[PDB]
Amino acid sequence: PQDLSEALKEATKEVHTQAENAEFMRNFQKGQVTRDGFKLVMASLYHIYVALEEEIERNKESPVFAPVYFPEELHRKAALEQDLAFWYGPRWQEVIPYTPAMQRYVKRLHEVGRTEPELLVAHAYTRYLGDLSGGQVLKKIAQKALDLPSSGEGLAFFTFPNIASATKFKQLYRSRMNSLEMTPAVRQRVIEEAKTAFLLNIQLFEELQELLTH
Ligand code: HEM
Ligand SMILES: O=C(Cn1ccnc1)[C@]12C[C@H]3C[C@H](C[C@H](C3)C1)C2
Repeated sequence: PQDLSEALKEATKEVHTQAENAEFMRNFQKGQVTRDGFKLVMASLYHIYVALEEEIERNKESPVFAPVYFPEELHRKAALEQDLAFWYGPRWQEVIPYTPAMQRYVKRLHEVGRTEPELLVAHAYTRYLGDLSGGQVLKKIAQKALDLPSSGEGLAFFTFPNIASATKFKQLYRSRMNSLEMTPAVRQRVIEEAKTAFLLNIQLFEELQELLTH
């Protein structure tokens, strides 16, 4: 529809369905993730969020992004650093995997942030609004699958401490997406970039599934 938030949701419905059908996601939802698989996911998220959040910081003052700049509410890099120190130990930064599908996603994030920051909102939407949607249900499926020690670390990623109500925040973020001023041409490019963002996630999950069969 007219609102960017509605147009994004409509335009990405098909690719979101593709994501729901992905082998890795079917497995994840059914509690079939192993510690190895979960670690790969966390490492992937770290690389992705490092790049996204670097680009957000670069562009935070620009009219094409400032309205959707919510650093305290949304930032995930620090939580992922905490979790990776648990999952991979003190040398995590040296030992975490960085695979081609992770690299392709990072590469696109930097291209967008450096050369077409007007499309960064498509990437922030796809990452943050999705990741905020797996409330306690996704954390618990993982928690049951992983059988973690009682050491109070490893799942920080699944809690956004600065957002009390996901619905409340999501409605605000949608409004801010809708506040963005763009030409019809740019709006179309933003929609296409959200599809690209979903496709980069789908390709990532396909690669991770392939790595886990070896
Ligand atoms: C396990 C597979 C998945 C399931 C079962 C699932 C399910 C859902 C559900 C039920 C919502 C609620 C929509 C809302 O009210 O906001 C949602 C939102 C969302 N999902 Fe997923 N999802 C999956 C994978 C993905 C993936 C891989 C992405 C890519 C980043 C993604 C991106 C999003 C986004 C951006 C939203 C917010 C939509 C909006 O409100 O505009 N999802 N998802
Ligand atoms: O499905 C999600 C987030 N999510 C929830 C609803 N739509 C997207 C992920 C986010 C993040 C942690 C786990 C595995 C993978 C990467 C996908 C659940």
